[PDB]
Amino acid sequence: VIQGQLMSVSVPVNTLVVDTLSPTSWQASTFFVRNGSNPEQDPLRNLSGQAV
Amino acid sequence: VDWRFFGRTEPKEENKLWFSDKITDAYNMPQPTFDFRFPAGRTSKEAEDMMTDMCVMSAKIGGFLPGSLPQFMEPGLVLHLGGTHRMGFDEKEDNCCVNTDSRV
Amino acid sequence: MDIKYDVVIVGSGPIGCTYARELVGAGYKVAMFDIGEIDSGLKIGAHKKNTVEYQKNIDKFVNVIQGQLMSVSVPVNTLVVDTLSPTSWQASTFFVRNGSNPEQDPLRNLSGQAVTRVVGGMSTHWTCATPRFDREQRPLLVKDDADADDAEWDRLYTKAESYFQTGTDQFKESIRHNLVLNKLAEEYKGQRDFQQIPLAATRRSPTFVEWSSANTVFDLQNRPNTDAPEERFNLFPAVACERVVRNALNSEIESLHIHDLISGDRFEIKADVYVLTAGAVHNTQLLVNSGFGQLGRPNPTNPPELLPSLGSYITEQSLVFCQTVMSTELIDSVKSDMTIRGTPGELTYSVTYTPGASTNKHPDWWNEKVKNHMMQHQEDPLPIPFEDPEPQVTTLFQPSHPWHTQIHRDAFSYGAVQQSIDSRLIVDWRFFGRTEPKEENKLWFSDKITDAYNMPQPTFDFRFPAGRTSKEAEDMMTDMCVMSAKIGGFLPGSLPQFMEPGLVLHLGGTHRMGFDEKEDNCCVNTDSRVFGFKNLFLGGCGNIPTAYGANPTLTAMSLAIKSCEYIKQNFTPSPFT
Amino acid sequence: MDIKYDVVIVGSGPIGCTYARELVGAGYKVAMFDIGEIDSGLKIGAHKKNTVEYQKNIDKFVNVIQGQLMSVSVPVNTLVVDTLSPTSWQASTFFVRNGSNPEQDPLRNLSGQAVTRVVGGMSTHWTCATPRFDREQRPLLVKDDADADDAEWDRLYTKAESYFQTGTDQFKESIRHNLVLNKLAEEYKGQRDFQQIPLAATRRSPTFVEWSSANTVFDLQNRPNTDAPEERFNLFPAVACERVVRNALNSEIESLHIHDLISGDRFEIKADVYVLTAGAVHNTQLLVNSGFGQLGRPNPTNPPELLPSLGSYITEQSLVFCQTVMSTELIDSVKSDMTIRGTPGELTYSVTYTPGASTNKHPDWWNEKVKNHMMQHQEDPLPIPFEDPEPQVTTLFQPSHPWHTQIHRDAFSYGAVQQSIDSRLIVDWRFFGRTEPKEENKLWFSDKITDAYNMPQPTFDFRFPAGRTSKEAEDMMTDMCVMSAKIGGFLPGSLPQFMEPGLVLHLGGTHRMGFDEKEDNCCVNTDSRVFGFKNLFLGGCGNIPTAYGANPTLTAMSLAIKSCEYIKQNFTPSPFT
Ligand SMILES: *Cc1cc2c(cc1C)nc1c(=O)[nH]c(=O)nc-1n2C[C@H](O)[C@H](O)[C@H](O)COP(=O)(O)OP(=O)(O)OC[C@H]1O[C@@H](n2cnc3c(N)ncnc32)[C@H](O)[C@@H]1O
Ligand SMILES: *Cc1cc2c(cc1C)nc1c(=O)[nH]c(=O)nc-1n2C[C@H](O)[C@H](O)[C@H](O)COP(=O)(O)OP(=O)(O)OC[C@H]1O[C@@H](n2cnc3c(N)ncnc32)[C@H](O)[C@@H]1O
Repeated sequence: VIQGQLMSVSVPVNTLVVDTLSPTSWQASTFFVRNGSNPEQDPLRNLSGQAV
Repeated sequence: VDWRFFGRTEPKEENKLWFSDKITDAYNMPQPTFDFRFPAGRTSKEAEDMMTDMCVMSAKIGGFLPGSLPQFMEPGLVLHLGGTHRMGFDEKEDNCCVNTDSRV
Repeated sequence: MDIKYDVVIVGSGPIGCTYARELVGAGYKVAMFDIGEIDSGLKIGAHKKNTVEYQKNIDKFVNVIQGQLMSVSVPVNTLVVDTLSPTSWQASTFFVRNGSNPEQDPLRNLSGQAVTRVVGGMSTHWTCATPRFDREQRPLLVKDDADADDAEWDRLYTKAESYFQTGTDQFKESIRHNLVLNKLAEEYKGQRDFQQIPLAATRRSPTFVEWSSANTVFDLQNRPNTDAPEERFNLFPAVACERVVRNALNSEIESLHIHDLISGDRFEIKADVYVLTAGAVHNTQLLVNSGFGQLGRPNPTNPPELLPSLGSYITEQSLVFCQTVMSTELIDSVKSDMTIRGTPGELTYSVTYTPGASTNKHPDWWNEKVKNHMMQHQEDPLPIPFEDPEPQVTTLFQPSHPWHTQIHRDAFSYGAVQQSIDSRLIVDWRFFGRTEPKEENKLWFSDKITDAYNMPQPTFDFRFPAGRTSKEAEDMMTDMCVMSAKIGGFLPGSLPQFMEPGLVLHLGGTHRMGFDEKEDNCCVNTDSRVFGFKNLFLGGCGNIPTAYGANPTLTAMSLAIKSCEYIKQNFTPSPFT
Repeated sequence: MDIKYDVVIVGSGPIGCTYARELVGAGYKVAMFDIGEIDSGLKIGAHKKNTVEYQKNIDKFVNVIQGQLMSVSVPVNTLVVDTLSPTSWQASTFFVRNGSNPEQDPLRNLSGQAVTRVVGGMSTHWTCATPRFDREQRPLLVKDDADADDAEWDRLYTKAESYFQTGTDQFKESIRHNLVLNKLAEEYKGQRDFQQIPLAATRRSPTFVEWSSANTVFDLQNRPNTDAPEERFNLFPAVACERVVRNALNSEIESLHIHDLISGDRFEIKADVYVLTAGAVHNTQLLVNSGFGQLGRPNPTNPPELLPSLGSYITEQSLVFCQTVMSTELIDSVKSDMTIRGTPGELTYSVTYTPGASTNKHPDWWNEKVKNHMMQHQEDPLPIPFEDPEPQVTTLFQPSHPWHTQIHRDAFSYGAVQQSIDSRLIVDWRFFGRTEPKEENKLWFSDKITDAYNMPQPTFDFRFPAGRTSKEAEDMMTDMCVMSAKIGGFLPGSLPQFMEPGLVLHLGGTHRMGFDEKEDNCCVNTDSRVFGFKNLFLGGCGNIPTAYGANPTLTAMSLAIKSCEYIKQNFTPSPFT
């Protein structure tokens, strides 16, 4: 219940590597802004656990 | 038994909450961005001394549960943010936003 | 250490040992250098699996494999660790650390790609699958004469198989093997052929297989010796070879610069003939460090003076993997010749079959094993003997399924949360696709960043090519899903998936072969001779210029055999002392 | 093979090699048998970490170790997998499978306990820490004379230290080592003393350390040879020793029954002297299989004829573990003597210091290393050189802190979530607690279930004794949390934790030593002679009867040296034929 109503304030751009996609799948050539990421955010100067 | 220790953070001018002039959140509002580091000196020192204290104290009750070993939580998971619009007596001398009647 | 040799071979894997076997045998004075050390026992460069302990504890050999795989190129790490103590030193950037390569784009890598520096190279740990390539996968050796090209490949393959001790009958008395093979043969009756994976291996007993390696090809002992009093060979382990020195005309190699890693010092070693068999990656690194191709980030504005195709058109295979848990119908079929009376555990319990009956679905050897296990182990609920050897099944590459298949039990991938399931139920599935050679797919070497041996850091610029390569990969994955369902369902934790690029370790095309340097965009001819150079040869998967699905080693060895024939015809062995 | 030996030694670990060094050197005709095979290159029994490749890729050796640790007792798996395809075969019970031991209570186990089957034993992979036990941890060799007991232990330890090549200077010029050492010295000034871990090793160069092994003690080459022409030794690898035969009176050993694993044949070997050095677990196994102690599940109602304490009073240490990330404070102190002009990356950038200046905090050699690193690698944010050797710090066991400590970088434990942090920052902490011998803590061997070598399956019945052992273990965990915080905070993924029981691999007391078989509930005397038996000797950690925290190998070796003194006094070498 708690997790279902804590929305993250500021989530950095995701840079996890996923290299086991099928060759056939659409694949990014950059770590572009997606899934609600905030491109302004320095991931090492964040309160990543902060939520509203 | 759960053990939680909360340490205090020295208020620093460089630690900031700001808002983007380009990126917006799900309500079309200027998106919040943090520029935050636990201050060096007392905050950092107290924070490690606090870890030790928990480790010492909890041992009088039992050993740690596997899976829940002593750790620092992600910054902000505690959800006790303060000082974003702080109170003081005087706007310039106390670097603040409201007086003691919470008036801007 | 001697000053002058007839032949000098860089690297002691199975390709390097092919050269040594031919040239030492023909009376050349041969020196061989390896950067790695004598490792796996008194038989030098032998298979590490050939111990009693590993064949009794097959789950543990994965650790041996992982222990000699060193990642080729590891991007800068950008994982966020934000639960450190405030007191801990933390940098403010994802700086270059821990052997990372800052030249490597993480989205265009072969992150699974790895190297092995030990005497015997990767043949101390490999799976020993040695299939032949059919026409559609192999380079031409003779132009415009399919039949002569066939006869030449057959001749080389026959020789290579003989050096490696390749056979197809080591698993003929395995229940699990024949169970799976027979089922798949039936299911694809009139559509696909199934057989045992050709394995470089010899059975010694029903519980022990002597797996082949570099040692099988050439035993790596110094000569002259008691059993070979007229041969000359020296192996120098822990010697990093750093470059071949070109003459000013680029017509011949003048020496080999080495670095002895025990003593610390460096030498110039002289030979009539120089052979590079340091692997697809390290052959190329040595060549680039020697002035071939182009150092640094590629740029077509300043095209290299030598071997412009070096490090281009690199191929690596797509690999899909899963494991299955044998079906009820298949396990029940193991005892279909048995008459069973009473309950296990009771005094009255009886399991029999009629030996040599026309109506028996299984041979006498199978039924006898099953009967004995069921009688002697009545607590056990499975009809498969505890000591039954693993399955080793393939349906080889064909135009209507252009992928290699392995349906087997690999030493690699052992894991233990799904080890709640009886190992007798488990079968591995590995499908390998082929990859079109494309100019943009490159292996190149940093002009600033060095590896752990002070050499130019390897960097990949690789993506699986759109078109046929990508389509065939998706069709393959589907094919494995369809085929494996015939045997059983997926084992949880080992669900169908693409493996990380390069983890298959079948890299080819880094120094590819062809008839003509310009027209075939290549680095060596069909004698494996570097274009322009009289006395420099390259061996290994790096020569293979085509899109191939099967394991390449045997094909590489065949090419090395042909290269030695050229050497034997064009260079004179020195007089014995 | 051969007929008759003076001395026969079972096991080629460092303890077996101690008996070989003494006895072969004293003129005895010695044969040694090991169930495992030659595994570490041309130097028989050597440390597998002594290759250039592993000292450059220290992260990979963890695999080598894991690859030769076979779990002693694995309980029946009851993990539930319910997401199998309905089509897959599934059993309706958690039946005995995959090598599980059904005798094993999963809650009274040493799950982490494991054994190595290779020539050289566990010394082919061990960490090499060899500290002495003080009085409180060690068995008495002399009654009622603490100064004579001290002198005897000092004499034996000194000889053992010489065979193992023990020293405390191999890491003296590491900045990380001294960074840590000096900080803890300062923090605990006048309470605890800190030093380098005593290590069986010899430094070969700034980057290479020759770790000691069995090979260091005895080279294991067959004698007679060129360098030992009047010595007689034969090593026989891949021979499972199965039984020692007791004579009618239970006063002597008549023979040893072996199983050659290559041929499959079994043999009866005769000698004057029989030495069992097969490890704490397999010594017991072999003895129980030979009619000593009691076969099968324990029952008091029918006590054993011989050696009733065999396999009781077993001890294993508690082990807590974490890793830390160096504090900002300590990192900054590394460069405190530097003056910095200009910006890094420019030709104008200048890092200097003043040699011999009294205000300097660090010696000249330290400042020279920092300066050169900072000048040569200006894009690096850390002042510690890339090639700087790991820390090797300990505060030895004392009454006020009765645990052994290692503050260091171990091969074991290398992960991949947390390799985001520069390795120069990371330090390992391992505290080892002592365990009181209790009769109810047991190693016993199944009368029905067998192992991979068809021997009685080992089973543990072990829990950490209540009282002092438990209290000390928790105080120890606290001690590590308090101490480690002086250096840095915990590394995420490597938080303070107890390790799986038996992972530390320091099992002792399985065939324990004492003066009197009845009064001291023991199996061997102080010459390691089995009571009642003139010519049977046991060597290894199983002899140690005490609660001990420190690494036991040096102590067991000291015991074997004492034991060889008795043998030399009581058996005549056969004449050199
Ligand atoms: C790791 C592996 C490989 C493998 C496999 C399974 C595993 C786990 N399964 C295979 C299979 O079923 N069928 C097959 O055909 N191949 C399979 N492989 C790969 C196979 O082992 C390799 O294709 C083959 O071993 C390559 O042979 P090659 O002789 O060309 O090269 P190598 O084995 O990598 O050894 C090269 C030697 O060179 C030494 N070296 C490297 N650099 C230098 C320098 N600079 N100086 C001196 N020596 C050098 C390396 O030490 C190595 O020994
Ligand atoms: C694995 C390990 C061990 C270790 C360590 C770190 C690791 C990763 N760190 C240590 C340390 O820092 N300090 C220390 O004192 N010890 C440390 N250890 C443990 C140490 O390696 C062992 O205590 C030591 O090696 C034991 O010596 P020992 O000679 O008594 O026993 P062994 O090494 O286990 O060798 C036994 C040999 O006997 C053979 N064998 C077993 N059964 C049979 C039978 N039936 N027949 C014939 N031979 C047999 C085994 O093959 C083995 O070679």
